[PDB]
Amino acid sequence: ACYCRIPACIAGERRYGTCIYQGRLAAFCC
Repeated sequence: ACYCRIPACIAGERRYGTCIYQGRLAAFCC
């Protein structure tokens, strides 16, 4: 699965983009 994360992706994931969710910017991580 992919995840919209704050503050960053976690080890074993890569950042592939950005989410906009709940008025906040999140890393798109898979």
